[PDB]
Amino acid sequence: MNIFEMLRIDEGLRLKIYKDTEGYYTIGIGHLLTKSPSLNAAKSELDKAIGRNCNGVITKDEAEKLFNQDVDAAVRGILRNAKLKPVYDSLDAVRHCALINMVFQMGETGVAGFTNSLRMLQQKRWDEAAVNLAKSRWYNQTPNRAKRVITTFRTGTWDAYKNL
Ligand SMILES: [Cl-]
Ligand SMILES: [Cl-]
Ligand SMILES: [K+]
Ligand code: NA
Repeated sequence: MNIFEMLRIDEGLRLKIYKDTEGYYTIGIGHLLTKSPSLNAAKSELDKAIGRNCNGVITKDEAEKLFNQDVDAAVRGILRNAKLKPVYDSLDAVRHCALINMVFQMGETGVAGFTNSLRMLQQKRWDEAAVNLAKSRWYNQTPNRAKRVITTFRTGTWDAYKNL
């Protein structure tokens, strides 16, 4: 397991524009295109991202290219965020992946709003952090995925993903 395998499980792979769990146009391996309700706006974003006129459809290689960009950018962003970098630096490489997963799903601002959970993680109060992470819109709206991420933070193992 690694971050790519983890997020591939959590996000799936679809080569045609689809709506994510929030109803937003997405493609590939959880590549959010736009929050606009306009399919045409989403198609435009897609073409801009790929560099060709895609008409809503991409190849696996193109999906993987966007996915690597999105992970790379998630990590670079964590490291530039004063609210996230200290907790990230305090963690082991498996728990890094849990934090990158959250940022991938909800964006930096959203994760930086988990102030109390992040403190408990920094403190290595793992069971307490796990309880606190679950007190969230995130856990209510995507409980199975949140449980996997939270187990990863709680245990520092891949137990929630090894078997999928
Ligand atoms: Cl709640
Ligand atoms: Cl879920
Ligand atoms: K295709
Ligand atoms: Na998805």
